[PDB]
Amino acid sequence: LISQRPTLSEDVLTDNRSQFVIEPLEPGFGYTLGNSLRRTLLSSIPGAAVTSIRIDGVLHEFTTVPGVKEDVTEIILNLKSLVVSSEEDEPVTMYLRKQGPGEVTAGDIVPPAGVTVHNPGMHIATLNDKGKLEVELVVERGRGYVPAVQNRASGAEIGRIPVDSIYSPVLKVTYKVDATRVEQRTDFDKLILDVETKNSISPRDALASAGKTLVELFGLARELN
Amino acid sequence: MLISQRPTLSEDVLTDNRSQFVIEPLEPGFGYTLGNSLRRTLLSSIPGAAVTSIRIDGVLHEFTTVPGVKEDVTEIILNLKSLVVSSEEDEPVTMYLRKQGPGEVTAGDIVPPAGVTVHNPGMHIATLNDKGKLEVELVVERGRGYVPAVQNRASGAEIGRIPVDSIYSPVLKVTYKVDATRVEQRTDFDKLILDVETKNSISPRDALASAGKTLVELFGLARELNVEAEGI
Amino acid sequence: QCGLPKLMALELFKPFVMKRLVDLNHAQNIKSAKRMVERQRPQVWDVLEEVIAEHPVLLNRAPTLHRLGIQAFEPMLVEGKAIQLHPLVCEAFNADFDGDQMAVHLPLSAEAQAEARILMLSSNNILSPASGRPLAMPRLDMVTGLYYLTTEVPGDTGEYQPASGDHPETGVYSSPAEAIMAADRGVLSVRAKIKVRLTQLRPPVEIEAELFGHSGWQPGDAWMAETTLGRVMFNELLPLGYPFVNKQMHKKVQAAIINDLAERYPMIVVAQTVDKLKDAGFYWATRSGVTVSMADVLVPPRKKEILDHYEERADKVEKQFQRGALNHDERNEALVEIWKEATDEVGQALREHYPDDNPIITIVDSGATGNFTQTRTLAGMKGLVTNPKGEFIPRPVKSSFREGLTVLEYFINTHGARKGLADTALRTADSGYLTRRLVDVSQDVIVREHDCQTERGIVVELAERAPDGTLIRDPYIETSAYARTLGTDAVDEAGNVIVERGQDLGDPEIDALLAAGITQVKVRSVLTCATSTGVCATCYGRSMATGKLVDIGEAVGIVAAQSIGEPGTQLTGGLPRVQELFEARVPRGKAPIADVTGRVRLEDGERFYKITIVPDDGGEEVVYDKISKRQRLRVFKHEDGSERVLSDGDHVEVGQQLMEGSADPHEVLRVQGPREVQIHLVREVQEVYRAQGVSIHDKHIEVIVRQMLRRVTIIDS
Amino acid sequence: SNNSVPGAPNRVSFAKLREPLEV
Amino acid sequence: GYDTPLGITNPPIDELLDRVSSKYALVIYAAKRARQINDYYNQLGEGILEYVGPLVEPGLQEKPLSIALREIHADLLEHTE
Amino acid sequence: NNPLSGLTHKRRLSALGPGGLSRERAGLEVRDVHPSHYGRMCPIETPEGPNIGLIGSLSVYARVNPFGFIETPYRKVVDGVVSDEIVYLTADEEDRHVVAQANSPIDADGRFVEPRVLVRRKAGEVEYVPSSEVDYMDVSPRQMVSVATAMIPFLEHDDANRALMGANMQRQAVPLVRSEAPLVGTGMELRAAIDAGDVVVAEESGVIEEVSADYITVMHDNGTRRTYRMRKFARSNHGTCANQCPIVDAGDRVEAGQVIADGPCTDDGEMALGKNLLVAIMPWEGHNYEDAIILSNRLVEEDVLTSIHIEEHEIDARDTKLGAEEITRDIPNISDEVLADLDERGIVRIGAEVRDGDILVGKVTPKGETELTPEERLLRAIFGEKAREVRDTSLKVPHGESGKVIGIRVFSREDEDELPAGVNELVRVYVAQKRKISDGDKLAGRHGNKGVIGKILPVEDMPFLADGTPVDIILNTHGVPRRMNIGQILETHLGWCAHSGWKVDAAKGVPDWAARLPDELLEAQPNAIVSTPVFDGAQEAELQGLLSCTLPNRDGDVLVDADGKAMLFDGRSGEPFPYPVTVGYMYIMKLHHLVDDKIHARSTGPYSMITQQPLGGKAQFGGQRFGEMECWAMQAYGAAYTLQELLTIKSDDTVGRVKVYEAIVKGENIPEPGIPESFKVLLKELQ
Amino acid sequence: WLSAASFQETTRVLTDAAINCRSDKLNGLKENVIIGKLIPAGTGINRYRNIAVQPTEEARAA
RNA sequence: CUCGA
Ligand SMILES: [Zn+2]
Repeated sequence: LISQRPTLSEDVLTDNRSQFVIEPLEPGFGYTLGNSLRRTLLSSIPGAAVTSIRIDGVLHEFTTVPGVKEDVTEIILNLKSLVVSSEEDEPVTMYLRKQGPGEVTAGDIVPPAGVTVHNPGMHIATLNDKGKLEVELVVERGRGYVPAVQNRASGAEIGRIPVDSIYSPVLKVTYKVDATRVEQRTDFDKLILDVETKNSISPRDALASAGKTLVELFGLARELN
Repeated sequence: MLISQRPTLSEDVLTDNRSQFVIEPLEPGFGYTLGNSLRRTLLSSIPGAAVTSIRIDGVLHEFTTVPGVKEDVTEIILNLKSLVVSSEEDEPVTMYLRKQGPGEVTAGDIVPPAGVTVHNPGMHIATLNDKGKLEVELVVERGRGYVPAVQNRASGAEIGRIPVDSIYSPVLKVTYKVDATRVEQRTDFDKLILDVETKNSISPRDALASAGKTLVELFGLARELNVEAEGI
Repeated sequence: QCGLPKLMALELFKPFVMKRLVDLNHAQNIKSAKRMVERQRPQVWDVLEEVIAEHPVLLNRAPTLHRLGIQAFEPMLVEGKAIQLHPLVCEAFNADFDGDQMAVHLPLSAEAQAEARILMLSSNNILSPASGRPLAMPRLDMVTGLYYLTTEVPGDTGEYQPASGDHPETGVYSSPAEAIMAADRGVLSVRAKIKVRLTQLRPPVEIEAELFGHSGWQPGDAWMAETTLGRVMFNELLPLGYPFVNKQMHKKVQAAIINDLAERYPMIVVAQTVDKLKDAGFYWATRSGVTVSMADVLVPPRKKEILDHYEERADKVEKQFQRGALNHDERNEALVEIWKEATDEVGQALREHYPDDNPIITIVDSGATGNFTQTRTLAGMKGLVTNPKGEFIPRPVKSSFREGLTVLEYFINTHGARKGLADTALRTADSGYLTRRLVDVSQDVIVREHDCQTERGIVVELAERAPDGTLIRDPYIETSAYARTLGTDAVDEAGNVIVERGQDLGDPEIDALLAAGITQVKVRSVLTCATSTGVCATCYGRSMATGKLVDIGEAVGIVAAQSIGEPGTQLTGGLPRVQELFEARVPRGKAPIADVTGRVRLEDGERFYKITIVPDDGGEEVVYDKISKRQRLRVFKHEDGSERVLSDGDHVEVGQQLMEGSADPHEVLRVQGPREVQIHLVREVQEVYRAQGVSIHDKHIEVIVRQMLRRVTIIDS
Repeated sequence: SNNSVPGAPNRVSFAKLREPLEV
Repeated sequence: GYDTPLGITNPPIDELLDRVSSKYALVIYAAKRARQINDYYNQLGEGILEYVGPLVEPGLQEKPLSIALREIHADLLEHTE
Repeated sequence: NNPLSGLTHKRRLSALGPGGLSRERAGLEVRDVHPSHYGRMCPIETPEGPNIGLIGSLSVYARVNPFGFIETPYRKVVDGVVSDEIVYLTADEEDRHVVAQANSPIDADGRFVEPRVLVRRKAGEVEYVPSSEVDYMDVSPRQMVSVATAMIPFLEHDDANRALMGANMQRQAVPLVRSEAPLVGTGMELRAAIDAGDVVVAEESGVIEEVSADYITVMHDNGTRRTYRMRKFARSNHGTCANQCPIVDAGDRVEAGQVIADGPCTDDGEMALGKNLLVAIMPWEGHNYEDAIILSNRLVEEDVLTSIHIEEHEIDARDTKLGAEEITRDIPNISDEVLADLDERGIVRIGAEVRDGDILVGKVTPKGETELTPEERLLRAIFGEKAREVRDTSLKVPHGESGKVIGIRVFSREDEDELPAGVNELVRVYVAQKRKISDGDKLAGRHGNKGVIGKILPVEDMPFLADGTPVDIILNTHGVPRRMNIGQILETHLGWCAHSGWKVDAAKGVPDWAARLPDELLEAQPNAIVSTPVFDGAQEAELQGLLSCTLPNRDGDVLVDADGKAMLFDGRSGEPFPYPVTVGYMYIMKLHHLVDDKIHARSTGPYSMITQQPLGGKAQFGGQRFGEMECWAMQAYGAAYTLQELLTIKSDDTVGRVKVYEAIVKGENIPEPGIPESFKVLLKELQ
Repeated sequence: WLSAASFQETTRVLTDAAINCRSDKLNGLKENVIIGKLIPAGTGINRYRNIAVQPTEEARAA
């Protein structure tokens, strides 16, 4: 019973889901490795989201736009589903102008250089003959979840409508292990990590970011006193 | 992402082979993520050496009592299991322990073949009765963690050899808890506390450094996939 | 400790924050410092942490029934807007977490902070001042969690196996750390019986004697034990040097340990030990698999057979009512006893059918929460429900809540449910009214003297003698004998005295008199304390909260009043009986008494009842007149037969109860004296509280009766 | 089906008893 | 023979009840000495006849109640009932 | 609070008032349930405070005759035969007959299956009786309960105590931003929402001509057009958000009496008092200790339990003795930075976010010269600011309020607006806050299972299922078998079966547990909606059978067992939990008992002019009352100085409280308490 | 009479108090609570109240 | 008046 260095090999299921098998691991070790990766994936994977918006005809969330079926609050809730990635890592502005009739989707948004919309078919609003929607969208880049930044804390003036930003690009992470409990000289655990993302990044890119996160973090125990 | 700086490691030395380590401050909630991982890495992934099986002369089909000594069979197995030993050879190594006459046996009264080292020569093993003699053979192997005695059934020859639980791991008991520490204004940041009690084979410092090296390599398997960005 | 919101602390410590904002030069003057706190400038959150440092606060939850309704804590700045309360003080406040609110009060002066730090701190008030038993103990999830790991499971994996064949003994570990590594890999179970060599736990005093005995066990010495790994982990929590306990940790077992820890070990050890029990209990309650599902609600197997047998007997009593052989008032009482016997057979059919692994049984049988009568209503049957009249309905609710009540079954159930909630408001009103009456009558009773020196006391029934021999422990030891102090040396048959006069009756010092054969002690009482205004400390005894002699100046009168008024929420005798006693009313029972000892002259008829007594010495016959509706109490006649129904010729003593009921305490005074009528009032009140599951020490009841007999009337000027 | 009178969503009822009179 | 007292439980409430006759007497002992320490910190810059300073070494920004409670534990004070 | 609370309030029956009875003149007999209340007044829905029994809710099918008595419908039984003929009977009319229970076994023709059936008789007698004796029978099982009581699924499995709290707390639900209809329902939610009057129903059949967030236009068949205007972000009586949203689109044929738009707590026309949450029944590290609740942070990130609240603030400019109060931006000794959110009139502008203490309306009142403090007149001289004869009386945001200004309403006597005599201007400012679920907010279910939020862990900390989906709420197990509310357990089971779906084995016939179930129930799709009518609905035999045939997930694996439990993983360590845990979906409601309102603290502030004691109530910025019982607790401890401190310098000591505040800001010691001003008043009253 | 007038029958106690012209010695818990004195119990009794604290002559250099 | 423990 001696060491064999563990191996990690990737298996793909869809364009935004991949399974990762890591073997061989010590008995009882697979569950804790799968957790530490799931914990880091669901929280500390970099991504971009919309910080604040600005609709011309409105001054706060609690109002309506003429001709559109959804109120500003419901429009913002639909915009919370938007998935976006940015190369700038600095505040940058998206724009959206659409005249009714017809439906405004995420594809109707014109993103600046660096950022891009990953689901152009998401419903945003329904416009009739009298409906006109003109929206600015500030997109920053962070990680995890940050609530809407206050207007007293920011320099944003009255017209700006802050929104909650969900920066995490991973959607669902789980794991299972297969323990080799046959009473013999050789026992080992095989971890099967399952990662699903939101088309912003591929699953192996997310696991790589969690890999560099934990390599950097566990490197604190290696330095002596 | 964003920078997360100032995580430090401090050590408080309780005994020479038991220390407390504090990782402070960690982001919420990384204290629990690398908490159970550091413990299981210490307890199950550090190479060490321990006794695999023993064989007592005069004990064949009984295993109830050894004549000439006060301790019975299982009591001998217990204080033999706690014998701390280190080896430079990966393959199994057989040692012999023999002493006659009334007196006391110790782990220093053992004769160690070249490459192995007994770190607790003063450990009591058995009390020798008047005109008492004790011969016993020990099997030392390298390994990691804790392996039950049942899996060592094949290591023993069909001649009065008994397998024992192998405490390969150099650390004995590790516990961890997570508290809270405020760096600036928010109090959500975690503080991890590790309490490791180890044998005299290595100090708690090197045991933690060994677990850190193996873990950086472990998550290095995932880091090598893309080498993307992430705040330090 | 307690967690209070940051926004609360800023306004609560506002002037102190303004003081430090102007000291550290975050603000120019105190005026702008006020504007900084009102505007909540980011510097105040760093400053506020310095301010609240070791500055205690007072937490309060109304109704403030007893003194533990307000306790002091160390504030800890927490985010959010809710107050974070410790789980162990939940019993003292009677605080559940279903929307409750608490008040916070900040002591300003140095004396006020010191009173909170020493007198009102939650860690310095673990015991109930009313009974002396702990309150900050594992109570709900914690007791279940400890009950989990301290369970011995036979077929559990990793168990011990005797040496047989070629393999030696299986399941003996050299160190508890090895047993931990075994359970980590998955070989050993935390609840499996094994043999472990222990090196940092004192063995039981039974086996410590045979191993060492001459010298106490030493930290480092080894010994073998036949416990489970969890039982070892449990014993690690209690302090080093405490005798190992290999029992299954029921709530009664944990309360007994903590009570012994409060008697022997100091306060700070008890507070830190129960904090360990709290953390450990919650950890293993999380991993005890305690869960409620429809599958875990097991229904009685003979549910149909049992109800059909009693539907048969109910149909026969209904047919015995069709022919007119049973009165209408008797048919209801006949069916009531049929369904009362039916609900007992369904409850017994559930106790044996339910395994001990089922979480619903593990919750009730571990002392966590809930009765088995709740589990019977849960799975078996609701039983006889009460209508707004009071008597039980002649038809029971046969369906269980797992099965589903019918429309009419639910409708008749709401009758008793609504009036049960309705009268609870009136019963609490009369309870709090009696409470504030008891407060004003004993508000000025203070301990002003150390010892009034009066050798007077009273005899306490330490134990009851058995006819065959040996002794039987009296049920009134806890409330009438423990925590007392002696006023007369206890003498057995030998000339040696077991316990000196003036010694606080501890737990072993009661077994010293128990094993000595003596069954009666004369103890100092607050009744006999001859002091001008207050009472002396030696006659009071052990302060139940402090576990030691009461300090001079402690308002024992208000503590006694709260101790009686707090449980008054739950009564039926009952609550009006308690008011009949404390107000010195001519009772409803109006039982007669023997004014003179002598011979009984029973002249009973049917039109009425008249009884005379020939005085045993001189005097003349004393004639009474009583209604035949009462019945005579079985008086302990001189024949030593307690069940001697009072017939003519019995030898009754002076002041002996004749017929059953409640003797007029006004007349008890003018017969036996003030000393005896005080004893009558004490244990008569105690009978009403004992008959409800409430243990109040007789000390507190005696403090009230001392104030009822402080005045005398004037016959001649 | 439950309440197929105004055009509401189709909620499926575990109904063994018919409703003779509507609310 | 106990774990290290953390926070407001230090000094231990058990050892403090030894240098004093009762719970109520320790309150007045600590409070009146805490007022002496507080008057020293507020009359250190002005005036003579300033009250006796802290007998033990104080911690940074330590409350005078905690300083007085430690020197009561350290047997540096007297009393008069 | 919600549409249900309004509908219940309109159907309330109160014994109190003129001509009825006084609260002091009402014994335990007027309040308890009477056998004549069957089908007329609900025996469950009633407050548990001092008004118990005195306030009832009218039963569902009940009605009032022109005499004043309450009639309830019954099915006339001719000759032991159930007839569809229905007649309303009064109370004494009901006593002149005997009626059979609603759940009586009945032949398809109408004859009773058993000769002896459970029958109610005069004076509250329940007994079996021949089938040829039944004169009438009940219409529906829920005939005796109120509308809110009829909305509790599996009500027959809950005791009357927790059932009362369940119906009383359903009226306390808060309208959320978005609303979800419950998976486990009773059918009553539809009619309760429509009859409440907070939705928008089409009067006449037609097609949708134009639909907007502002209004809906319907083109009728005859040719006329009717336009319904939506009530958007309107403040209710209790500060909740009344917001209507259109449902139909452009060109949708809609029948008469159909919901074309629904308001607060409504989803597709049904009462949506809460959300469907994934629940696990297990203790979790003590954070859910006796009735405490642990929540997933997902409910915060996704606004699941986020609600809109609106507060009304008002101030007026009057004519005073020395001039007239004027609303102006010019406020003495205030920077241009605080006044930055104000327009040129001194009013906060629409859309500006305001914290507590921010100025909403800038009003100044002229104060006389003879009313000045000696220090204030010196302070006025040492700053050279003449002509400041006015003081600040502006409308500021109260403590604990924060949100966006959504509307302003100005009324001016100058502009023909009729104000009360002596007023020159009136301004109302509407502030709306977006309240996410917070620690301590009071949640509750439909079975009287209530509790405050004890801890909101991160989504990764939550115990998650086999496929990584974390649970939303962790309910403690200990607070389940005490309360006798097994309905929450049965709702959790049926809640999961609705979430996943089921398929009964059709081969070899219909199984023996699903023989009573309708054919519509044999197959279900994920996220299906179901009804469990009160005293009818799902039985445990069918619920046990549904758990055995739960639909698999997208991967094809069945997460929950036939027992209803599932294997969970500890998100904090990674090791799976040692035993399976009951996991399903439960309908949780956000009650109007939030810490954002219920938190309060006070250093100093206003004092009652007469008694010189601190004010009462949070709105008046008052202090807590250290009552009579609390003083007994101080004396029992022996804490004399704390008691003297509470009753003197911290309360009604006029000079002591000021010198204490000075002693704190100076760093000095706390001075000696004086004489209470309240005791001075007592003496002057005895005189 | 002050401890009684705050308990029950306020008018009945105040009438007999002014007729008998009773003078109340303010030495009681309920009375001192009303007037604001230290209650004569616990830390309020003269044994613990009037107490002088002085440092022992052993003092530090500074 | 209505509700919360
Ligand atoms: Zn005495």
